[PDB]
Amino acid sequence: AYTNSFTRGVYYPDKVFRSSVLHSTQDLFLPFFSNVTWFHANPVLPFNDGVYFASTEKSNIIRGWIFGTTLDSKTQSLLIVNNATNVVIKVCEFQFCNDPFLGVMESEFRVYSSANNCTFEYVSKNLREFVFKNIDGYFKIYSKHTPINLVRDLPQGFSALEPLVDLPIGINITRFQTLLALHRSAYYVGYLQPRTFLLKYNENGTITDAV
Amino acid sequence: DCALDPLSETKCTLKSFTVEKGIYQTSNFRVQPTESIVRFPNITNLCPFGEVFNATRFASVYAWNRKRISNCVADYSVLYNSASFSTFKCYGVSPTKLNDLCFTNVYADSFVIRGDEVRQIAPGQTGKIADYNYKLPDDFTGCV
Amino acid sequence: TTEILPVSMTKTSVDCTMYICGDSTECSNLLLQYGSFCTQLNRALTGIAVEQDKNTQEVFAQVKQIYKTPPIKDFGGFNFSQILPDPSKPSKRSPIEDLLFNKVFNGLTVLPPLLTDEMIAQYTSALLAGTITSGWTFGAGPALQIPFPMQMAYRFNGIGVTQNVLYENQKLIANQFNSAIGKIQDSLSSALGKLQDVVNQNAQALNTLVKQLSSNFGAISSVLNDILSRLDPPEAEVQIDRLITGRLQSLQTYVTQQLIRAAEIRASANLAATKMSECVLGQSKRVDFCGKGYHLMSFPQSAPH
Amino acid sequence: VKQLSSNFGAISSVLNDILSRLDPPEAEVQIDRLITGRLQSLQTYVTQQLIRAAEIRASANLAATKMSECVLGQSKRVDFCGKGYHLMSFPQSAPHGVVFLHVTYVPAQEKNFTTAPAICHDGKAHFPREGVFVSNGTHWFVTQ
Amino acid sequence: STNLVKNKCVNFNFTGVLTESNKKFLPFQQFGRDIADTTDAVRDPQTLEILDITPCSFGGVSVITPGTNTSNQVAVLYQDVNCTEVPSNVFQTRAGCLIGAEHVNNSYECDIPIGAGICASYQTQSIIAYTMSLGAENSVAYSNNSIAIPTNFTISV
Repeated sequence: AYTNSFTRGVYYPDKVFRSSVLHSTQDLFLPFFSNVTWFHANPVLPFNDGVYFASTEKSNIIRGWIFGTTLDSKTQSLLIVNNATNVVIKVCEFQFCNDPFLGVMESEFRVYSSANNCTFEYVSKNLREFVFKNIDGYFKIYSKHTPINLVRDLPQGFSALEPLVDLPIGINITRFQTLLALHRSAYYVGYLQPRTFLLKYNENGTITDAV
Repeated sequence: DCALDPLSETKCTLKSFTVEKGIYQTSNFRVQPTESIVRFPNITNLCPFGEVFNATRFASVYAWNRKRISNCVADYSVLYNSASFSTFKCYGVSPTKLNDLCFTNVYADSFVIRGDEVRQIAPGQTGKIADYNYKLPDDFTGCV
Repeated sequence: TTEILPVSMTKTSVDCTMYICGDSTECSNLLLQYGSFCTQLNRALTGIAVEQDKNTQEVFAQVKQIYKTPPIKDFGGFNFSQILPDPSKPSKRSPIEDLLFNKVFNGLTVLPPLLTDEMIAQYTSALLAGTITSGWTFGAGPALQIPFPMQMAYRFNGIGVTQNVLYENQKLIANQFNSAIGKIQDSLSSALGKLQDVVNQNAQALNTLVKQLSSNFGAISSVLNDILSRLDPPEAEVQIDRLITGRLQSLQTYVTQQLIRAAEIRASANLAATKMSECVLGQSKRVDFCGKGYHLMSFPQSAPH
Repeated sequence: VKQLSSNFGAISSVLNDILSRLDPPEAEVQIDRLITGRLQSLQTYVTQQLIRAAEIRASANLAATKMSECVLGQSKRVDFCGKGYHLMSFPQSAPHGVVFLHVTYVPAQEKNFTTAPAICHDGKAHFPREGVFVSNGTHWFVTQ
Repeated sequence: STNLVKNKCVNFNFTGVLTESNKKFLPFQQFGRDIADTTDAVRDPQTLEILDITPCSFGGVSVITPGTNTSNQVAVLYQDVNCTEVPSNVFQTRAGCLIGAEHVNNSYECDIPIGAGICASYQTQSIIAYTMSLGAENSVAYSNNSIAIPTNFTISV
């Protein structure tokens, strides 16, 4: 199935504070009214020019995402894992399976089998928009956790994704997949495009509206 | 004397010795903006230059390794006073004041070339190195 | 009927060195090579700043005395309460005037008009008090007081119609005038685009002048603290000079376009002066110079500029 | 003229100083600087002369109209050929212009009397043909 | 270097007076800017608060002289500058600060134009300032039936 975004994926290009102005910018912005691939809980999707990821769920089913070129060994692969504890980011040559997921006792973790050449290692309803972007080896993640009143459906409204983590690792991301929690006891994929956006700000610095 | 009193400054502005009645803009008043202060969070460290500089060996121009040496005190003043490096070619920036200059991220493309192939690598000038081995773009903002 | 006539615009002053160098000695020393471009610019801007005030004085200052209206006001049928100065109002202005004024960084400075809004309001109150009480006599010498009905009989004779026509129709001409001034308030409230346009033009020109201070023009940055803090003086000259040429060009363009706008505000102010002389200080037989129809009388009211 | 002695970022202000101690190849790069500068200044002069001519033109046009209407006429227009009531004008020349002598009539020494627009008599209403009805305190009189 | 120099035109290494603010931010904002990329505020890099960076104080300087053929006394106007930060007679005008002219309470015809209704004259010894006179004052004798008529006259040129 396919769905129509309305005004979604409009993150702050970056920081500096701006009061009520109409600063027109030009960055990788999901074009207004785009065709978001409605997925349901998955196959490997291309990364191309950045990935928009709206997740409409209450219980944690989206348990992180894998990223990389060949998504395996020989080439490094950025794994972002999310468990009952916290987030584990790791760029190593892994051995991702054809179906990389985790079970739910709570016996989980089937994603990969190997973890060689580990360069980077980090350890620590509700609509969760995510914007991924690897410009110049900088994996700038953007996030918007806006609680919805639906279940797994894309709502109508505006959201300014606030910049989250930036990984200066330098890994070729040409493909990506989604790690999901299976049962032992729906997301949306969009692609950002170079788009000129008249960003209307607020006195508190918030992108309240855009054109 | 154009600095005695407002009338002399008016004469000097008009280039005359007789000023007739009117009102004349004569100069500007600018409150002193001094006391240059630094609120920059001190990195209070030391960038290991010698490590990525004169090491036991280096790499070739086909497999040059760019080392990210950043988030430390970039002391280029010690590099300048040591002057143990024949060439410094700082293209894009100044190499004398590179110590105080604060960048966000610095690289270290490590490789060896010949004395005739040391000129080949250049922002613009192409050759066996800058078109086949190690290419230096025209946006070079560092120091060879 | 009404008509809006812009008489003045804003008087601005630019500090050449402060717009181009921004307090930097290296830039200031390179600027000296260009000779006296900055002097000619200040001269041109002072030369338009002064004439903006001259426009004001030649339009409104056409009275020697400050005329006042009688306390008891019986004008034989004409009630002018909406265009007379009100004491409980801001700046002792008239009700109509109220509606009119409600409807419409780096070496950059705006100079105040020599004349305040209060004194323009008093000039109008003087002109108004003179015309409602002495007719056109105060615009040729002594203010000979005449009854308002008699004054309206003379303007009727002036358009070719006999006096008896006004004398037997006093109460109807009275009501029609009052009703026609009654519509002006609403017609204006629902108008002064002429005035809004000159303000909008001056604003956009200032905004472009400031926005030009963030362009390289073929340099490596737009900050003088990014060519002196990032490069040795020898090579800095070949990047400062670029910013210099570009900022000089933009400043010259602004001043040339301000001279061209000033020439047109001058023409508008000159027509306002001629018309005050022919339509409030007298009765014009000119077809379509003071309204559509047979001119009887005019009344000036003030607007921001 | 005083602009002809600025370098504009050149090395002297004389063209017999730039072919002169310098050599023809490097001379272009210093002559062009002078050329750009002098062209700019000449253009600025010419634009400002256009802007001044546009105003001398309006002045001359008003002079033309007024000679039509105040020498060659008598003007009923208020405050166009003097202040008061226009009687006649005379022109006199001036170096780059014309002066006009405005001869006007001004009333003086007023006396307040009582009036009325109309007189009743024999059941009829009479209105003055070209005057006003004044009173000396007793008899009523018609005046201009 | 040192700590916050609040309210001082200072060259900062995060120039301008370091006034403060009460604005908010979104968890990441670095500095602060506005229309035409004007640094009007900043997410203070250290104490994470908002400070308004007002440009330094500046203004033209105007010299009023009655003429060297009358006197060599001079008055000075610092244009749209508050008269407390200039470095007798100091007088505050809607057009800036005036030094060297005393303010009088009469009103004459305008002689040397300062602004905002204010003119200056070499009358009252020294330079004086005042709010100019629109003109004198003529009253009227309007009733409802009374006329005035001129008896003599004058020819003027």
